Amino acid sequence: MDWALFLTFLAACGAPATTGALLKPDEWYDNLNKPWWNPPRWVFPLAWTSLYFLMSLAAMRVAQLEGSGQALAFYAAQLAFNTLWTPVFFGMKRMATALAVVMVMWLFVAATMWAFFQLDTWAGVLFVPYLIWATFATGLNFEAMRLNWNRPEAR
Amino acid sequence: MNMDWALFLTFLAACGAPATTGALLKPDEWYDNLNKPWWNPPRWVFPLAWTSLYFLMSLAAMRVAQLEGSGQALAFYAAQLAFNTLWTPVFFGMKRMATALAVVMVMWLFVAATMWAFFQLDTWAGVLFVPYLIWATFATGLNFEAMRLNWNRPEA
Amino acid sequence: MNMDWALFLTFLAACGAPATTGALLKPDEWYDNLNKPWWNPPRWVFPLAWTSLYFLMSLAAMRVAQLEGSGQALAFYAAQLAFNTLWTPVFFGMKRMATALAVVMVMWLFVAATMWAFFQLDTWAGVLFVPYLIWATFATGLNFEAMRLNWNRPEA
Amino acid sequence: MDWALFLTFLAACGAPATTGALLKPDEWYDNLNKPWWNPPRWVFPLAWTSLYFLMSLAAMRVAQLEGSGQALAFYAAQLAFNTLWTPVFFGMKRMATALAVVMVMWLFVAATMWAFFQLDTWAGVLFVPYLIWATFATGLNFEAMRLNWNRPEAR
Ligand SMILES: CCCCCCCC/C=C/CCCCCCCC(=O)OC[C@H](O)CO
Ligand SMILES: CCCCCCCC/C=C/CCCCCCCC(=O)OC[C@H](O)CO
Ligand SMILES: CCCCCCCC/C=C/CCCCCCCC(=O)OC[C@H](O)CO
Ligand SMILES: CCCCCCCC/C=C/CCCCCCCC(=O)OC[C@H](O)CO
Ligand SMILES: CCCCCCCC/C=C/CCCCCCCC(=O)OC[C@H](O)CO
Ligand SMILES: CCCCCCCC/C=C/CCCCCCCC(=O)OC[C@H](O)CO
Ligand SMILES: CCCCCCCC/C=C\CCCCCCCC(=O)OC[C@H](O)CO
Ligand SMILES: CCCCCCCC/C=C\CCCCCCCC(=O)OC[C@H](O)CO
Ligand SMILES: CCCCCCCC/C=C\CCCCCCCC(=O)OC[C@H](O)CO
Ligand SMILES: CCCCCCCC/C=C\CCCCCCCC(=O)OC[C@H](O)CO
Repeated sequence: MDWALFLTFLAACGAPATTGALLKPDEWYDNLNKPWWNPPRWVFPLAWTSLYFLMSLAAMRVAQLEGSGQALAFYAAQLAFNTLWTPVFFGMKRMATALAVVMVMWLFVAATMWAFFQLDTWAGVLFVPYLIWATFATGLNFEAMRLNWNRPEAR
Repeated sequence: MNMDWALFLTFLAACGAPATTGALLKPDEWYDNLNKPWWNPPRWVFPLAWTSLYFLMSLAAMRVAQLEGSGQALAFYAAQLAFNTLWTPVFFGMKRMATALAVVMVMWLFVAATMWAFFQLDTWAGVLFVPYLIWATFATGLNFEAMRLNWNRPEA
Repeated sequence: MNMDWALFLTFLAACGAPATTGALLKPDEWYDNLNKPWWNPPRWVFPLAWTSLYFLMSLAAMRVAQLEGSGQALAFYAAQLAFNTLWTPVFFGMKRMATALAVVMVMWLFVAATMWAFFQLDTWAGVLFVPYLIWATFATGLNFEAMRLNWNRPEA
Repeated sequence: MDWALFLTFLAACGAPATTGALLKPDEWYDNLNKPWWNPPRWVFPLAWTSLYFLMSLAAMRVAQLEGSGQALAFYAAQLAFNTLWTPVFFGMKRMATALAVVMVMWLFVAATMWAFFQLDTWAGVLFVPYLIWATFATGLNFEAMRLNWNRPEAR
């Protein structure tokens, strides 16, 4: 357990965490037609805070191993597109563009998890709930568009 | 040390996230009414600079990712790119100039940290980041001047 | 290592310059209309904190000034005290919040530099500066919140 | 010549240099009754910039010698009161208070110069024009008060 590595990766998640703190959910979001499986509002901040620590802990393990350059490249890509999604969806209200963002993020989270598994099982296991949540996030962006197609922001 | 296209294209794909933040910007009536300093470049200069910096920053990361002990450097690199993606929505989207100044300063320190850690592992990877740190210092100054030369309403 | 009163009284006399900046302040209608954060202390707390910090900072400098190789540390110390004297006229006098934030950040880095250089020469001199760095971090945050929670007119 | 030392001391003079840049001379200042020996406006920014480099160069020499703690203490005191004067005189228009500030500064500049002479002649020589300028500055504050006593700001 490298504390210098871990605190850097967790500080890196201060950028996506900042997007949530400055763009909390708004009536626009609560006026949208949600699917039947939409969870209560408290689920989302708890999930992201859990993932920030898990992904940071996983990256710290990988960053100590030889040949981890590709994995950390995948890790930098997923986190960037992670930071990108919330301002595109909540801030700009561009749902169709946000769907492309979250889908690219999903591919990079899946890539990071696979690359983590090739070097360390536990780092891969820690990313498994991240890929599950990303599938959830992709589904919500798709449903937000498909059940609200009558708005210009959805297309 | 090879030109690694799998590494290079991943870091370059990573720079698609901040590039989209710029691409989704409309010519703003609020931005062009702001009192800018005399050394503020025209708006078209910024996308040209960022595309060059994306490649320099991508090539530098590609070199470092092939060397042993690069974990800390790439950690600084992931943080630098994350806060880079954060600035443009905070400044242009939310119009929070004071918050955007704090973001760009966090970005600057992580750019400086990445460059220092890169120099410890590879001189050329460090050299490639020098124009990134120069532009980041320049970018911080513009956020500072934009705030003090204009009216600022209380942030949300 | 002695209690050196010639050294101690000089550093304490030096802290008379920032202390006068506080002493020459009138209860301001502009300052008390500003939207402050919930953790902003009442106005009377600040002169009490500064007087304690002046003595801690003076005693720490007095210890360092007796040791060999302290030139760099005392250089950081002179810079820290100079920018400390600068902040209060920039914030309260000129009402330049954005400029005052840059000043207090320069002060913070020189406080952090002095504490690091003090630790390299004397542990207790470094320990005495820890509450100074904590207060400086706190002071930076208030300047940041004062700016983003209020209206800011363009600076002169 | 220690470049790390010299650049720190010169950066320290960025605080008093900032007071001048943010509080340039104003019509209030040009309406005051000045003595006959008042120099043109260009003399003052040139003098202070010259003194900033000279005092920084002098302090760097002293900071390399053993037993310089007292001198650098005097140096920190003069620079603090140097930073204090311009906001009290120009900013607050408190001429009487500013006279006490500049007089305390004068005593600390004289003390720094004497302490510099005890350790290194050249550091003392570099401070000699600083003490001359401080005497000039004290005289201007006194004359500003004595030839403008009919204003509340002068008393
Ligand atoms: C929104 C779209 C939804 C699409 C539907 C979901 C698709 C899930 C596929 C995941 C890729 C699985 C990759 C994980 C394979 C890595 C395992 C591996 O080969 O590594 C060796 C072993 O782990 C050494 O420990
Ligand atoms: C290599 C990159 C891989 C990732 C790139 C992925 C790009 C996907 C873009 C989708 C834009 C929106 C198109 C899909 C819109 C479906 C929602 C919808 O239109 O709702 C259906 C209907 O309108 C309601 O009845
Ligand atoms: C409007 C302002 C526009 C201009 C903005 C001002 C630019 C200031 C930034 C300079 C960064 C240069 C950093 C150079 C330091 C790196 C050198 C180095 O440390 O090399 C290490 C060595 O090679 C192996 O350890
Ligand atoms: C509203 C906010 C109020 C609170 C503000 C947040 C406080 C953060 C500052 C911490 C400074 C502590 C610095 C401690 C580091 C010094 C320890 C050290 O380096 O010791 C060296 C060693 O003893 C010999 O080399
Ligand atoms: C506004 C008030 C105006 C008042 C009128 C002006 C008074 C000038 C007195 C200066 C003190 C002189 C102190 C300098 C003496 C230091 C010399 C010394 O003893 O050091 C030994 C020698 O220099 C080893 O090199
Ligand atoms: C240890 C500390 C040593 C330094 C402490 C020094 C304190 C000096 C204070 C002076 C305040 C003003 C008093 C002098 C005012 C003279 C100007 C004046 O009054 O003008 C004369 C007359 O009014 C016009 O005709
Ligand atoms: C603000 C904008 C300022 C920046 C504008 C820059 C424009 C591009 C200029 C020169 C290209 C230099 C590219 C350098 C390529 C280095 C990559 C490389 O050489 O790859 C190493 C590989 O291992 C082989 O051995
Ligand atoms: C915004 C538009 C740009 C973003 C759109 C998404 C772009 C992502 C596509 C490709 C990334 C690079 C893919 C190359 C990774 C393959 C490497 C790999 O999987 O194996 C590693 C090993 O080192 C091999 O030799
Ligand atoms: C924000 C406010 C927080 C700070 C509030 C502090 C209040 C004072 C508390 C304790 C006094 C500690 C004084 C420590 C004295 C150390 C000086 C000393 O011991 O001198 C060394 C000499 O060499 C002998 O050997
Ligand atoms: C704002 C109110 C406060 C400011 C008002 C001005 C205060 C300056 C007075 C005394 C400083 C300390 C004087 C003690 C210096 C004597 C030491 C000395 O000259 O000799 C050095 C040697 O180390 C000895 O043993």
